[PDB]
Amino acid sequence: EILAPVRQRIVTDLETELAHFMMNNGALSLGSPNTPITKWSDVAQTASFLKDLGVNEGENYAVMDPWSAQRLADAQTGLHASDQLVRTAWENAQIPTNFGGIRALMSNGLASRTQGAFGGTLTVKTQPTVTYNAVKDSYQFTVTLTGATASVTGFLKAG
Amino acid sequence: HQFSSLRTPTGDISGQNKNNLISGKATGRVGNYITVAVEYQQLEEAIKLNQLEEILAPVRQRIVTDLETELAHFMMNNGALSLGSPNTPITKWSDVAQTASFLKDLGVNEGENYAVMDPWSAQRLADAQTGLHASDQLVRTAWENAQIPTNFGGIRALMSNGLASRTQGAFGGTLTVKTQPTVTYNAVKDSYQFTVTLTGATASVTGFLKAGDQVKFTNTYWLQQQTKQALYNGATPISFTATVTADANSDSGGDVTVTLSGVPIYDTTNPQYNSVSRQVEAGDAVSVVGTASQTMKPNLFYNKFFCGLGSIPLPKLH
Amino acid sequence: TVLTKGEIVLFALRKFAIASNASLTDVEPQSIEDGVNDLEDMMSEWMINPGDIGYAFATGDEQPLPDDESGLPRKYKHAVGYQLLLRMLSDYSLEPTPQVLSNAQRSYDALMTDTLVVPSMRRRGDFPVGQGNKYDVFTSDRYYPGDLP
Amino acid sequence: TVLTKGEIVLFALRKFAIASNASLTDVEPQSIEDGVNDLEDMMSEWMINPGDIGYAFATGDEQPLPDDESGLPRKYKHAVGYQLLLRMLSDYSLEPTPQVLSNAQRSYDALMTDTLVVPSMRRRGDFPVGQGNKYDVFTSDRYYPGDLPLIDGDIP
Amino acid sequence: QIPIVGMEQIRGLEKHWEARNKKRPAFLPLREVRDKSGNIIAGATPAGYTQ
Amino acid sequence: QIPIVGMEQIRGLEKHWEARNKKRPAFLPLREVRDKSGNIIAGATPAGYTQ
Amino acid sequence: SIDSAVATYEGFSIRVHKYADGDANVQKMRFDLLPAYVCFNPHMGGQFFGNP
Amino acid sequence: SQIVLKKFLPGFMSDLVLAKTVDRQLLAGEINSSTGDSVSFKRP
Repeated sequence: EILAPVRQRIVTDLETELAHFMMNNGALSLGSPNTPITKWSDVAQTASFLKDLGVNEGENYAVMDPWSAQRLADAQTGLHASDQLVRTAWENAQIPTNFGGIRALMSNGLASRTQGAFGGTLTVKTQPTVTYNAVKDSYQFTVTLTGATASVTGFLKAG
Repeated sequence: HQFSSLRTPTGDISGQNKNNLISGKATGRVGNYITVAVEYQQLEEAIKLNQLEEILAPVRQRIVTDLETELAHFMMNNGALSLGSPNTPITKWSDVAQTASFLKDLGVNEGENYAVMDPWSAQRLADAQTGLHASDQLVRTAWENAQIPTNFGGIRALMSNGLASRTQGAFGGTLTVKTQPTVTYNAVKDSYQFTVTLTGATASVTGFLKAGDQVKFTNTYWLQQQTKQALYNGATPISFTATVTADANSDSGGDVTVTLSGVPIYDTTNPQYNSVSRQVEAGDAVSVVGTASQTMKPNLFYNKFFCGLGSIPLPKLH
Repeated sequence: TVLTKGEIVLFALRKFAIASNASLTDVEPQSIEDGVNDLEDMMSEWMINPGDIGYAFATGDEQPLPDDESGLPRKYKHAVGYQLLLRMLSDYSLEPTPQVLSNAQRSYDALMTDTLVVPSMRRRGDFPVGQGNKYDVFTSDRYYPGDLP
Repeated sequence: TVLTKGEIVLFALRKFAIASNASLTDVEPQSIEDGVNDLEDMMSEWMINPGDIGYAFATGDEQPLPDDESGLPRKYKHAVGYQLLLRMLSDYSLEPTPQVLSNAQRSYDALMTDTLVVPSMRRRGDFPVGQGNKYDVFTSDRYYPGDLPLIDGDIP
Repeated sequence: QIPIVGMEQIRGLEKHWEARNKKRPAFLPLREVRDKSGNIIAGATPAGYTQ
Repeated sequence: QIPIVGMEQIRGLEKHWEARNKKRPAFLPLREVRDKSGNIIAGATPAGYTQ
Repeated sequence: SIDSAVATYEGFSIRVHKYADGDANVQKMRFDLLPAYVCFNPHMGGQFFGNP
Repeated sequence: SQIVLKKFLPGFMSDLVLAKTVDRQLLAGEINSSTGDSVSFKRP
């Protein structure tokens, strides 16, 4: 009885930590965080950006919430000429593998983060050192900000 | 069972605690007999009662219909989940797909999912289906036979006219909780029901909350059972909801005590069994879904392992 | 008709005629509190050999009073009174009569019969349950479970 | 709630007619000192046959006092007092009545009931354990351990 | 066969006799039979057994 | 079979009886049965055995 | 000197152990896993949301 | 309330898409007893 729900706990914890690491170390950003994903362009913009940067050797992937997939399947149900696509979206509400040129995926277990209170017209105070000799081992650098709120703990959260 | 994990750089767990086997059980019970009995004199059987088998044919279907009706009553009484408001019927495609999306979002994995509606809702769904743009066969079927496919929005949809009906029961006022309930897992692991008292109701109304009424807790949110993250429907997090079990009455001062099915477990000593983002403190605002005295025939959606049915075989007499 | 702790002491005194309603000579109030203390300690020791019979103890830092509710049913009154009388006769330098002894024995036996409990022996737990019980439907069917907890 | 050493001696002198309200007698300090000393010696003796019942002995420097707390539970006082009375009645050259003897015996048996413990005869150690316990995997012992403690590996 | 005893003889000692077949006690405790005056009239053995 | 004894007869000597099958004692100690007046009414043998 | 076994679940190896420390008749088990992480280039990933 | 069945009632479970998509071939059996607690790759 113990064996069945313990491996699942281990795997779930591992993947939650993996997702946290991925969104803590990722750099690129797109769109306004408040607005959800509703239309076809919201997915294709990622593929367009990735192709624009120049990354080719590999494979690209986008992961989204189950509720977001309904909003794309519902949009797909309104198509005009593809019988198979309309039929599949109407019956099983399943989006195709290649959505906008990128591999779309569905995941219900996905980490969530808190923004953290901030305020003031921020600006950089001291010029940082971004020479390649300094950041050739990590691609990380430290910057100092000014013009912030007087004294607030948790000004900037992780992510 | 459910468990919790630990994080240490090297594996030293000497001074920490360990997961115990807190076991909960679900109990089912028997009901009342369903009896149909007739009688007649010997003279009538001798000179008047002919074609007796054809006369007595429909007793079995009467029995089965009564069983099905009371089963539907039980199913609608013991449910906990809720989507939408009774003031609006099903008209669009998303109104059915939302159930499948919600069931997937919670984390239901085993079994098959079902959705049952009344014939008028099926007619409206077929009418919406006839307006498609590409599928000629599907549109022709919906136009001629006024039917819908077996799968619909990722969930199996069925149309039945045997569903029962319920009534809301008058209510009013900004309902708020009065006393903090007990929702520790060790206390509720046996029945999955909890009792709360409200405040701010009407002066004195009989049947303030009737059976099957649903209560929504605004400022507390559902929680995905496995990874323990809150549920978001885009930009609006989903709120915890329950169902009234038995009829309740309101006395002077607007105080009413009700028993609900489905529980907001938030245990601070056993975090493994949490199912809700935060506890329900005193003064939390609630609301009741529906209208003051509306009556309607409820639609139902569930999983395979939600409710169970059994027919005990009875023995002979002497 | 609640039963007070002081009524049992009065009953014990009257039964052997140390003091009664028409005695013309009553005991000092110190003897009453001595009897109450003796009754309390007798119940404290009765918590061991006989079962608990619902006696009310002066929990806390206070002390018993003769007007405090005992909590016992009326059916135990004669038994408790006779036992206390047998306990405290020697205080007054006396000696019980055989009839009093027989009455006390009868009441004590009645109390024992009323409070009797008989345990039932369960099986060891390595006993094989018969093949005619369909022992592959639930656990603890291949062999008996034994005593629980 | 507190059972002092002076309560037991007074209880004995009250259950007998030496000094009580009923007998109209004022108590004498010599009797108190003698009773307290005899009780202390008796409770020292009781370490062997009856057992340890939570008595609080005085330290070597000071002397026992009647008002000092004793530590005995409330459910032992009749047994203790009756035993002390039986051990002390000879001081005044008096003969106990049969009823007092019966009460003392009953209280002593009630005390002995509470502290009873019945040992269990553990297996010898050379007794084999069958294959039904799967001694190759389930339990590392092919024979019963007897007196050996569980292995530490740092203590051999 | 079942042993037969008196109520005053086994009261307070039932748990030892209840588990005499599972545990391995070195002995079994039981009291003697006393009359109304406190004198011992019978031994600590059980009165008898059923047939 | 289990021997039957009284509480006051074996108190303080249980360790000798619990280990009568592992060690090899030359004898076993046990007390006599005494009434409330201190007179001996029965020998030092056990009262009886279970059937 | 501790009973051990390996359980596999979609390509992940889990080590399970059993020991009987404590004289309170308390059997104890533990499951372990040790992962490793690395970020190659931050400029090939990130977050994305919708826009109005 | 005493008789119990043997089939555990089904529970909840999440889904796995993150682990299957990340790169798990370059770093595989590379942190052994000889390398230490970290290994490093090269850059173009």
